[PDB]
Amino acid sequence: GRLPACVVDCGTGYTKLGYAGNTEPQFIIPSCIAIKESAKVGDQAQRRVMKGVDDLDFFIGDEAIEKPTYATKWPIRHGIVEDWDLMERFMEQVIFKYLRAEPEDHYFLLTEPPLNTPENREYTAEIMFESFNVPGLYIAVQAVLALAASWTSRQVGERTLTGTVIDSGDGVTHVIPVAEGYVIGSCIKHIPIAGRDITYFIQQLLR
Amino acid sequence: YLMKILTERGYSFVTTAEREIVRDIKEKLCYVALDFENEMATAASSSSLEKSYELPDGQVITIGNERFRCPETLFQPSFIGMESAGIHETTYNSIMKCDIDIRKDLYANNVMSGGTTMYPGIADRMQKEITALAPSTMKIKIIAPPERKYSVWIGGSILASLSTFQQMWITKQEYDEAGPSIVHRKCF
Ligand SMILES: Nc1ncnc2c1ncn2[C@@H]1O[C@H](COP(=O)(O)OP(=O)(O)O)[C@@H](O)[C@H]1O
Ligand SMILES: [Mg+2]
Repeated sequence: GRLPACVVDCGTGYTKLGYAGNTEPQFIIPSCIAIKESAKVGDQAQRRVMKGVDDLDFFIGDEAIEKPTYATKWPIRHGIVEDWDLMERFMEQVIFKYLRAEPEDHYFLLTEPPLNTPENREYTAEIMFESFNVPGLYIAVQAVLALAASWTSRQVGERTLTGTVIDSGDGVTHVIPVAEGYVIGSCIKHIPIAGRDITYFIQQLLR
Repeated sequence: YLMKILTERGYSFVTTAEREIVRDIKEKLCYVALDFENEMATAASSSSLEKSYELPDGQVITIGNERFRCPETLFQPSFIGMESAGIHETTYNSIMKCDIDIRKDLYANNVMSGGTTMYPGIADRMQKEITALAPSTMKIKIIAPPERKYSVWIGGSILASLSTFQQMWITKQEYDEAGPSIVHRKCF
């Protein structure tokens, strides 16, 4: 009766959520996060410093859109993140409220864009090991996960490791080939245009 | 009001071009009076106060009491019929509504700006009125920089040059997301 680990696919757009050993991602919510910020002017020497318990007085998810007194502030921007405190707040909120998983007795796998710099991964892993005290961690590119999921298209029993994946994203779509399990490192290119700027152009023309 | 009084003198101005002409006339030949009654009495002896201005057509207009009459409307809004108080009274009320301790600091520092406060002697009249209204036990100082016309622009430039303000701006990602109700929340 070993406990299942936890599966999370963070990103700029709708963040997928759910548990392992299951055939449907139970929770699919945006990255929108609320905060009790307002209009101070001293905002570059005390970003927030919320007095008392007001620091955690913020919602998350689809319920966070319909709160018209705070600020909807997306933490992610095509992989790279400016301030990761909002990311930590979102992670704690999800793990506790939605997943309800104790980090000390669970394994977390995280996904990041291939262009993510080493510093961000190092510091997020440090944050996890320090605060959540997760026994185990693992981060890998999302291309191989897509290749594994592609087997369901037809003839799952027929092993087919070779191929290539061009994945989409809210702010990034990448190209990654697979050669019998081993990918090519130098044959990877990052595309900045994605499914968000398209909507920007749509609205700009429509206005 | 200056147009209305210039009518009482004998000179008529209605259209907008003469509005600009009267604006220039006020900008060039207007000043405030320390004492209204004394100035009126000296005007009764009108032999040293009248001044002449040259119109574009060449006509010459002589202006007497109107030089120190229109500015007094600021201290006497009843002239135009407005049921309000003068700038001195409003500033006194505003300072009184503040906390007692900060009243001393507010009295010690009184910055003024704008294009309507360049009339010579305005600072002296304001100081006299405030000291008369305020208790006569402290010191009231009026600061009148000679470049108050562009003070707002200079302050805006300095604020923009500030390093800390480089992040307080409002970007377009912001607006891509919601009707500009965002101007208020923030950016204020
Ligand atoms: N059926 C669809 N038609 C058009 N665009 C879609 C559709 N489904 C998703 N999208 C777009 O793809 C984006 C989400 O792709 P996704 O990769 O899941 O975001 P992320 O990079 O965080 O994983 C959305 O911004 C959305 O605009
Ligand atoms: Mg993605």
